[PDB]
Amino acid sequence: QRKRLAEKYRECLSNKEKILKEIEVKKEYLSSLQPRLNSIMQASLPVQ
Amino acid sequence: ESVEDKLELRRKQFHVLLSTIHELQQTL
Repeated sequence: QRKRLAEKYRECLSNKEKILKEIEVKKEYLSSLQPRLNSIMQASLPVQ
Repeated sequence: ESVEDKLELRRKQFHVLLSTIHELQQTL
């Protein structure tokens, strides 16, 4: 039972690490899409 | 007059898009 509780705690820690990785991926995606939208607007303004 | 209204609507849409891009550049 202690080994099963340790395995459940390791699975919960892996789920928390996956949630933190998803939050970091969302933050990096927003930080990259900010300059990407800036470059897309700068490219659209020359075509406009 | 219809073609001029469509061109003015396209120009106002382009100006609104430029203003939104300027607001996004000012916020970021």
